[PDB]
Amino acid sequence: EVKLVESGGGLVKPGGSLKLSCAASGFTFSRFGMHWVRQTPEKRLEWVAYISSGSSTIYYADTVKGRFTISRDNAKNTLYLQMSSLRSEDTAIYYCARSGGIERYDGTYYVMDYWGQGTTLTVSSGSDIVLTQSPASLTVSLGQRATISCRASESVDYYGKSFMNWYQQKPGQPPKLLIYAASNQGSGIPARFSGSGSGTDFTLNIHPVEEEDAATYYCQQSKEVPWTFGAGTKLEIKRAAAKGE
Repeated sequence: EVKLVESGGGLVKPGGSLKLSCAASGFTFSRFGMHWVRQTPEKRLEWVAYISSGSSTIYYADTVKGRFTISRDNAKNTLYLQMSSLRSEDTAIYYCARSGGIERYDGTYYVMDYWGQGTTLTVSSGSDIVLTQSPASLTVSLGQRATISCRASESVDYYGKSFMNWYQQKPGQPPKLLIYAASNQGSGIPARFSGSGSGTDFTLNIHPVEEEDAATYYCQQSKEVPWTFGAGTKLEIKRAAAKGE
């Protein structure tokens, strides 16, 4: 089984610098591209940086360009993120995620599949594709239907395939992939989760809901750099009245 362990976070002063590390195990690290993604105290997910297996292709988010540097050491199975000129907007939990390919009859589809537990950073005193997700929260009775919607600012279709993915996150855990390519079931993901849509409009349906489905749900597009996420929907489960004879 694949495992990623991040380290190096802490509380730091504005203007300073820091280096984060991630130790990988359970897979051949040198064959895979890798990402860093952060999550703010308000629970917004923001992609930060990507590095290819041979350190030859590298991408950064606009808000971190010039201040952050991603690197890797394939012999020691470790990924790094160095940060300088730190400011308030950088306070977040930082996660490392693997870029894993799902082989299919029409191509290999790359998605953020396994994520680590994260490491926390706190800074002390002193034409992207936008995804519009709704509702902000909802409460559903056991066995009934949850429905969540996404509108993208431009099409996420690329010759008949839609690059829309859905994630589930429970408190204390990283996000988990549920649905890829708009409507394809992840491995081992139960049939009660289903996704649909195309072009700019997408939906996630959960039915019949179960007690363990209380969580926050996020859409994400992987058609163009930067990878972007919707704002998140918090689902709660309502107790139903007991039935008599």
